[PDB]
Amino acid sequence: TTYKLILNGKTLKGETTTEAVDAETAERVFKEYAKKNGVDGEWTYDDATKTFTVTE
Repeated sequence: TTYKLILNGKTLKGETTTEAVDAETAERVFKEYAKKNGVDGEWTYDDATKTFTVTE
């Protein structure tokens, strides 16, 4: 399933997607990506849109 990650902030702004079996797996990938790019913020997940939104 395709999951999306919306990054909103002063550190990095953008959107990336990942293919995973579930949201748990997708979240793992996205957390690794956010950390690698120096992003922290508050995370929200919306199941209806399979989207994670991170505010820095």
